[PDB]
Amino acid sequence: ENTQLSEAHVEKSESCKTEFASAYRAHTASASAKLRVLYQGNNITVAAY
Amino acid sequence: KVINNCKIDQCHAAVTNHKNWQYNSPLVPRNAELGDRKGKIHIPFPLANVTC
Ligand SMILES: *[C@@H]1O[C@H](CO)[C@@H](O)[C@H](O)[C@H]1NC(C)=O
Ligand SMILES: *[C@@H]1O[C@H](CO)[C@@H](O)[C@H](O)[C@H]1NC(C)=O
Repeated sequence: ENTQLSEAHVEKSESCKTEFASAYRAHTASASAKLRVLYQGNNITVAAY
Repeated sequence: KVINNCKIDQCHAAVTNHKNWQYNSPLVPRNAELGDRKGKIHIPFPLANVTC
């Protein structure tokens, strides 16, 4: 006439602060460019969207 | 002590006065239905980033 009781549950690991993966949703992108121009015997550089 | 006309195979014994604390391993039975918490200790050696 003896009995035994057992129980368990699930938690989140401590290491999640270093080893993890992330899911993203993406939208329209922007663009940028950089150029070199030879102007009156000298090299100049430009940068713009 | 001594017990009169009471044979072996009919008795039980145990030690019950304790002064130190012990970890609650899943391989040892609980002393009471609701446990009595006394303290806690920490786990060393954390993680970090490195290169190999
Ligand atoms: C460096 O560690 C931090 C936390 O300690 C974490 O946020 C980061 O993602 C880690 N970087 C790499 C490259 O593992
Ligand atoms: C800079 O100008 C000279 C001409 O003066 C040219 O030969 C050179 O290629 C230019 N620099 C680069 C990185 O193209």
